[PDB]
Amino acid sequence: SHRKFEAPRHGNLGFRPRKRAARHQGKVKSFPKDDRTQKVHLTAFMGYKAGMTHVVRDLEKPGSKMHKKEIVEAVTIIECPPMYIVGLVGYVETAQGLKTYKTVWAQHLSDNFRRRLYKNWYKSKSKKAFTKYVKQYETEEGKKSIEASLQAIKKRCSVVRVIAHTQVHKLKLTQKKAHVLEIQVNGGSIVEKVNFAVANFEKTVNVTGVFAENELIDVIGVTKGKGFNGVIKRWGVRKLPRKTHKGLRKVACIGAWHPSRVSTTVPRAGQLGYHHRVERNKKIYRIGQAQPEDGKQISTGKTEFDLTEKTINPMGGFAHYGMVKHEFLMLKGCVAGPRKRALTLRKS
Amino acid sequence: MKVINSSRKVQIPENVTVDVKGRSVKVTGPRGTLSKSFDHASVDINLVGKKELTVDLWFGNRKQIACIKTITSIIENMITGVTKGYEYKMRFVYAHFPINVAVTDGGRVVEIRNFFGEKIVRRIELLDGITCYRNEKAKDEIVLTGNSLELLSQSCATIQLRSAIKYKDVRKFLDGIYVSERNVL
Amino acid sequence: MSIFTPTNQIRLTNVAVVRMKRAGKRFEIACYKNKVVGWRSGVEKDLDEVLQTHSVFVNVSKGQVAKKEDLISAFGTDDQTEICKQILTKGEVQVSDKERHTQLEQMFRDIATIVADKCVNPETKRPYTVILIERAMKDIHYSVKTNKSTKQQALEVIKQLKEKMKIERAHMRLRFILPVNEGKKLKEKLKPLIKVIESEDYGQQLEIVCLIDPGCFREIDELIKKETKGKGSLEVLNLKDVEEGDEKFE
Amino acid sequence: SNYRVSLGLPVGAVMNSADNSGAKNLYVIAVKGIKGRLNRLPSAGVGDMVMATVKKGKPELRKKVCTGLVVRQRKHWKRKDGVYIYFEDNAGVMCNPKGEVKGNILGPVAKECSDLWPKVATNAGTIV
Amino acid sequence: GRRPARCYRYCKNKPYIKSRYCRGVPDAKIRIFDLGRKKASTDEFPLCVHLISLEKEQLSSEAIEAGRISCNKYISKTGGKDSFHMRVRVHPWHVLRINKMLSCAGADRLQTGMRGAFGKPMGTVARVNIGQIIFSIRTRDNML
RNA sequence: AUUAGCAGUUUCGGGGGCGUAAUGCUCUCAGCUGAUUCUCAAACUCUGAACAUUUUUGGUAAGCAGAACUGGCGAUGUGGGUUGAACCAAAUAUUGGGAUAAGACGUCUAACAUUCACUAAUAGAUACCACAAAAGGUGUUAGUUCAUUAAGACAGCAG
RNA sequence: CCUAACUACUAUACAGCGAAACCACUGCAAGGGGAACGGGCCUUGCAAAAACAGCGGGGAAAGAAGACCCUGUUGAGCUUG
RNA sequence: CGCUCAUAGCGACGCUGCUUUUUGAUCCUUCGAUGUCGGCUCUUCUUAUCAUUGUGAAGCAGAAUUCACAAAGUGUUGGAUUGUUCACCCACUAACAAGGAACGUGAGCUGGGUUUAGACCGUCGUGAGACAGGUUAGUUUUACCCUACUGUUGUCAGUU
RNA sequence: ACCUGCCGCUACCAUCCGUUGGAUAAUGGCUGAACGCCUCUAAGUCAGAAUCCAUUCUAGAAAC
Repeated sequence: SHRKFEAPRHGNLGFRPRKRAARHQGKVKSFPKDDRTQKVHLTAFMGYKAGMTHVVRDLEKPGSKMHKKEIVEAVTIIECPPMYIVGLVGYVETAQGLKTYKTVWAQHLSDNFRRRLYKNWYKSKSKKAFTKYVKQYETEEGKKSIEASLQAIKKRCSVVRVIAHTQVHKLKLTQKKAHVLEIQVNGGSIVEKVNFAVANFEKTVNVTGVFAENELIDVIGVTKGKGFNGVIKRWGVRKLPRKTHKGLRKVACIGAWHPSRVSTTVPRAGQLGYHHRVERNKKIYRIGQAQPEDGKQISTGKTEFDLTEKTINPMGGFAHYGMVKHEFLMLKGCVAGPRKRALTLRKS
Repeated sequence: MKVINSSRKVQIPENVTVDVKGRSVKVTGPRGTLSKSFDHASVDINLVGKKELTVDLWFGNRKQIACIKTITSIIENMITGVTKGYEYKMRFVYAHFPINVAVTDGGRVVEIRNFFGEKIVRRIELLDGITCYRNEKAKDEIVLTGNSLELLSQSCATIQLRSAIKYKDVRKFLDGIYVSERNVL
Repeated sequence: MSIFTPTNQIRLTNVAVVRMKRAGKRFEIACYKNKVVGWRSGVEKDLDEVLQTHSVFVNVSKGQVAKKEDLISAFGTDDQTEICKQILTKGEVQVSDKERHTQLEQMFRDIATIVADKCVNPETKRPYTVILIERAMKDIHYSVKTNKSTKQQALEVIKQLKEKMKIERAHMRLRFILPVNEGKKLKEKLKPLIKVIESEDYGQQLEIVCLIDPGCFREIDELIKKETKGKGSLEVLNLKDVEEGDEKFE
Repeated sequence: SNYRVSLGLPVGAVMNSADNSGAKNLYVIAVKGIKGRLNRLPSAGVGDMVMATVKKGKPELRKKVCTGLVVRQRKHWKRKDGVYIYFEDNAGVMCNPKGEVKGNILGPVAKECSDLWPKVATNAGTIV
Repeated sequence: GRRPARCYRYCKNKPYIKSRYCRGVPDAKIRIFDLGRKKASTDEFPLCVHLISLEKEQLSSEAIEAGRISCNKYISKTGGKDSFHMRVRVHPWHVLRINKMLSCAGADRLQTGMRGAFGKPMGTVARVNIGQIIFSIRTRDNML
């Protein structure tokens, strides 16, 4: 007849293609909308999810029942080694959308960034990626073309993005391909954004400058891949009873005789995890210091009222991770992806 | 039937000068400039020297004949606003709760707190030719004043519309800020 | 065993039925749900119209129509539209699928009407709601029959609680006090609603009137003279027992 | 008022009536506040007001649909300060519609239940 | 109750009167016809105000009686009775028929479905034509 | 089949008023009679013509059941009605040219120009045919009739 | 409630071997008309290789000249004045 | 009717429609076979709106309630009995609205019912047997094809 | 077989997170004719819905 008893839908359709994410690390597909009131600053970064721990803090929500009282809050530790800025790229607005305009690079391209261009780096004898480009900086008949390339960007186009990349090699996973992405600069007056671009070539940007303290950031990432999973555990479907013949972990009826095809909205068994997802409003509790490669152990997990000279690292280190020896930031609640996964943090 | 010719005539006072260029009337008075387009009419707005302005319509029937008196009276509104502009008087009626009213003059806005004992603050900007001020003399009254009637009466109507009792019986409560007088000078 | 459409089913209906049992057999016919009290009052309802079918039934749930082997033997005739009139007049109204409802809801309509007529409490007498005697009539364990008349059934339920409890079985009287100006539209509302005596109206002082009212109708009249006026109006007792109520035992 | 505690007393769960008024247990038939969600049983946490009947007690109250407070349960809930807690038995105490315990509560009363209801604090011996 | 008069609206049958052959037909709902003073001399009321029908149909007796009461009541409230005299210039002679079938859920068993379909008389009906007067009022000239 | 009165009888059968009481005078009021009056019928008649459209019975109805004349579909395509067993045009050997038929003529799609009104709704656009009614509108266009006015009209503002 | 984890053999991948049912042609939809529920015709929406694992919406899916129902001047088992 | 008051809300006597969620009516498709009740499950559509949002009316003082509009975006329950749809209660609730999808959904399930053969009882029949009466036990087959859907590789009409 | 139990997987059985702009409808209005007056409406115009469209989110095309 009709649906006898009315229940909410099993699953969101705003996440519906449910396939493996094509971005291995998490794509910022939208950046914060630029206002020319503000000064120049970056608006994204790339961390690596070290592990997770829980902290104790005294709540300052007036009116609540927990107020000026201790609360155990879980926090994930996102380890953020400093990001090299290695180029800049212009985007002109067009009727079909923004388009990549001229792409000014830097001169000392690191051998970790040049590993993204190379899928088989070891077979290549002379790694010739960005070698005819860096010789433009040697002469001045090529260096002149860099400035006429750059004055095209600071006059003709509207979005200034720095092509910035990380240092995976500084934290030991097993990876030397340095994760690269564009961070759009968000400040007034495009001739200041390209200024902030070229005044940061070959120099690193720490996470403490992009992201402030006690602020909400968004975490773009790729979730934990759980493979070909059935429909219950994928959608949420109530199990069929004990007596069923062909199997009880199914959607029972996948449609009426009258559309006469299975809708795209019927829960079907398929891929779980490795889904691109963002998570908005994840408040940073603490940005941890870098630990020095020449000097004593900086007590990163030392807080007030604790006075124990200890790291953010637990005993035996973080499980299925190394130690957090570069800058980190610990934000409340969980984020997408397991340990050892590249996360693209983003200002809200 | 569509009549062959149906005109009107607008009398320009001597201190006012109209600058009309193809259904775009622009008065200029002693107290301020005002302009409005009438590009939604098949009408030849046209002035006779210095004292007259003759809205005309060739072969209009109805919905077109009906519009020449409208756009004559709107030019007359623009004229009267720039000789002696309109000044509306708005009065507070309340049952028990005395309505407080704030006014600055950045955007000349009005802010209406303690309306029915609501704690929401009814900040409302005015249309962009308009100022207002409280009446020290007559109690519980704010007088609006401006250069255009379509701005002044609409600002007053927004004060009046945003000063209603909701979810109750409107025949009894009657707390609001209503337009009392509609003078000119 | 696996026929592709299962067989015939019950003949559920919405149609009233009348009984006549003659010569050993039980004959019914289908009628209307209200138009059989439109037939046994002397009123005509056009004998074509009082039936939902003209062919005489053995069993109206089974939908079984009789035959002239057991009809000339039973009635002394075989013409069905004369059979249906004898079954209509000299029968008793039997009951359809809604019998349990039209009997249980009838015996729960009966206690919700006949028990609640005129009953005031002890201790400077006041009326009250219906659910207090819905407690105190199962508490006296009343079994309700319908064939005794409803006025007699009213006089029967209060006999048992005059025997058991201390309750009054008559009218009462009140002395309404109302001010002159803001009480006349309260006067002419209850003046064609209930009976009055001693209409003593002034200009300087208050309208004082006395009443002829049942015991139970007071709680309306305590509130309706305030919810229309909007001020205070005074309830002063006059008398607690007048006859020609149910004290004549009609 | 108070937070979400872990609900571990569904519909059809008997619990010991810790109340000096006459009951020996309380059978929870529905919880006041649960709405919706096809085929989900209405669960009671601690602090909840349940509609309950007595399956064992004084016979003068035994077939009525009465109101009760869940003052302790052995489904472990974490308070938001991080500490968990779970009691030894599920328990209840009869009240009015408003939440007035008219008797004396015995045993420990969870302090997620002496929060919402004042009179459950003023008849408790141990508030834990 | 009565079947909707959209069934018996249009006259598609041969006319069918109460006679020796249509035996047990029920009576008409319009009982009395001519209303007003009606002992009035014809010099008194000079004004003939009619009501003619613009489409041809079967104006049912139940409809003529309701229109009769609706016409009587408004003038009796307006100027009192004897200020008019209307007849009614249509009589319900054509009788309607109903092949009544049971409203039972198992109705295949009982009713001869379209077997001996010839219906039993219900009501009557008046077969008005286009431009046929149904309500003729004679009254004074002060009631136009 | 059937509505309403007016007249005569009218004294009567019943009510009464009237001479003090009655087959004695008059009024509804019954009834018999006469001249009127409203609606009238397949089984009434003085008279009385010339599947689809039409005539036509049962049915509330049906793309239902049954008839009568004619034309079709079945048997039959083709052009049109977007589509289609029956509708319109028009009948089929194989073709070329011309003019046509129904139907159309912004594009699909072969074929147009000029002209007068109506529609201001997201409406409306090929009969069968793929729906729509009673009742409404100070929407607009055309129209009929009646009334008001330089003895100062309606409307506005005032006494 | 309200599902979760674990295990062997399956299924899945490879080497080896290797069938059957079914099959007009065959495979995307909406509305229309039609034999009154189209994959095909009409007008639209559209539409871009070759394949894998699942799955049960459709193919009015397959198995079966419908055991129910009716006809037949077709039978049979049983009963009986 | 609503104290007065036709039209707040209703509304007789009548009339005009719509709907295909009831049951009829008919027999056009299907009898070399469309698996036929209910439930569970799951998705989508409808608006004839129960709640929620914005509003307007009331016999809307406040509260509570009632009528209507734009509204289908989001909800619309747990249970006892019964195979039940329906029904009727208890309890929660913002609300527990009405519906379609081949009376959605049996190569999705269950098989309670209906509906074969066993059997019992009641009434009918001389009897074999009948019941559209009650009871009890009673095999639920196949996807590996095409499409649709869910995922996964893969070809991209100067190379990477 | 029982007791404890890593890693992992897991559960409102545990934890975190789940936005702001524009145009509208209903309707309330403004200026204002038709129709010397009136009128939210006819030309214009204002606020306004869990609505609509974007924002953010998911995929990324015989597109660049």
